[PDB]
Amino acid sequence: EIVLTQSPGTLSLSPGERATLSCRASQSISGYYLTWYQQKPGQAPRLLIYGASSRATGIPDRFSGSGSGTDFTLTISRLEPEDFAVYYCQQYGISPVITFGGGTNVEIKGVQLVESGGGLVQPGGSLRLSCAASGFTFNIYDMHWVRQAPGKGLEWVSGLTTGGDTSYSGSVRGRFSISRENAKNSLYLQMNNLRAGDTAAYFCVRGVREVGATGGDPFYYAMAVWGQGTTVTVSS
Amino acid sequence: EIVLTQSPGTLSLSPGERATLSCRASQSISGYYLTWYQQKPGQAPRLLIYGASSRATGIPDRFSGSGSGTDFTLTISRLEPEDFAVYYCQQYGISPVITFGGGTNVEIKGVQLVESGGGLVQPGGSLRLSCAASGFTFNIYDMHWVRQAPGKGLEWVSGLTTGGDTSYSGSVRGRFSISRENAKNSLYLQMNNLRAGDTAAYFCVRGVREVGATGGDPFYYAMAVWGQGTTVTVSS
Amino acid sequence: KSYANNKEKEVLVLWGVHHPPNIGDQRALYHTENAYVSVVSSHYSRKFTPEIAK
Amino acid sequence: KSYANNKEKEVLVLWGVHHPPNIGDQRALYHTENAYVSVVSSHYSRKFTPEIAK
Repeated sequence: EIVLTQSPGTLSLSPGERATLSCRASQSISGYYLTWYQQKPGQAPRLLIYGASSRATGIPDRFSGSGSGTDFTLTISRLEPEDFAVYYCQQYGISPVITFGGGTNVEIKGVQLVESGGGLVQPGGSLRLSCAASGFTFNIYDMHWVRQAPGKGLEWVSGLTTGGDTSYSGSVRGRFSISRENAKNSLYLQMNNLRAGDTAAYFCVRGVREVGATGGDPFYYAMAVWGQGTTVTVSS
Repeated sequence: EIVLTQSPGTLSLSPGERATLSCRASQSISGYYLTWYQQKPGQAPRLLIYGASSRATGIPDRFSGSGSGTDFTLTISRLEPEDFAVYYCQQYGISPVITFGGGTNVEIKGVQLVESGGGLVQPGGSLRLSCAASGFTFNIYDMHWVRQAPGKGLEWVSGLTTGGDTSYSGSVRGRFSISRENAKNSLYLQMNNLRAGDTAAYFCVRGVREVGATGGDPFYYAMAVWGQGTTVTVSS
Repeated sequence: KSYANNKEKEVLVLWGVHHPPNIGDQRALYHTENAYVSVVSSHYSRKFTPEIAK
Repeated sequence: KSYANNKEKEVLVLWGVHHPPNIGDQRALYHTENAYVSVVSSHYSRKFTPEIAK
């Protein structure tokens, strides 16, 4: 899937101000295809906007976007110091590959998952992570493992639909391997042949309602919810 | 069927001008009931407008009409020397009788049929014409034989639906006789007791899609297409 | 429109429901894209609402 | 879409008609509250116009 380009990766602005942010790609890419996040450093990400117009749950009205085709855009009606944060641009490839913008810092001038096993290995080594679920049906949703270097653009390591169509990146594939358990309400990621590119903080992510189930859950083609992530490192 | 009256049978006007022409009848006669033609002398007629508003295929936008009931009207938005022509007013009687206006000359100031047998006979004599078809299904359409004296009002000699309901004029009936062949893709008109009223140029005409067939042909209650016609004469 | 028997014998009745192959007929003839017929009796009754099916 | 036989043997065909349990699926997926399907043959033909039924 396509390379994106955010605009700008950081900005510095005053209270009582709008903020226009443009995430645009190589190709023209159809518009209920992106979603938009924030994150405070130390906090996990939070969901804001989807499909270039429409708005998530538990919300004000101020963040609002537009654009189509090659150039998608999220704009902001008012700026506040509680928004001091990095905002992201995450899109579902038709090649079933999430792709990521490189984060956009707003500087303001004057239910759950749980991860398991983050830490150190030797480079060229081998280690596993797990995640585990709480208070939902891990049956339904298409899951994603994700990475992030500190104060860097994200990268999408892997994800899998609940019927087995895997998707990795061509670089990361083969060195990682996943496996899912719905009767367990838990997930696994066995990993080998690990170098400094893997020195980063990872996240387990619940995505997409596949087609059909009972619930008061609708779906988007956004994420459902994140986890808190954990650090992983090679060293010697 | 009713006597019509065009308004005017000739006119002389300048370029970059409208032209209002009113064809009105004895009775009030319901409005998807007329169609409107042109003709260059030497050329066969061409189809322009139908039902007092709506427009034919292969067209500009300039000729446009209105009116209803007793008084039907075709108007013109712009005049041009390529329009130098006689325009006609042809209506399908509920008594299944086409009736004709007397032609209206615009003077500008500074697939196919084929006829067969036109020519001379002696008056009080006897002669036949044929027509023949090319590149369609002579099955479907209701056909019409038509006449025209030179620089005169037309007259509708005869026509026949594909299920056998004939229609002639009360003067012309009995002296003419028609017969149709769809397996042949051809038409016949045997004619007897011929006087100088028949000294005129005639036309074979394909009209109306009856109800039902496959095709990319719609229908109007206008003509479909004309033929090139041919001269017929009595003399001694 | 309607009818009931005066002949006092039994009756056998037929009718049809038009499906054009193209719309230009439908607008030209009948001037509604909507179809709704209701053929009605005491015992039997039924309605008909077709479209164009090529 | 359509098909007719070239194999010259007889054929057996199956299909389905979706009834969501909630509307947010219906608007999200298909973007019409209107349902209208028409599965058509010469002998057999039938249409389908459902809603949500919880």
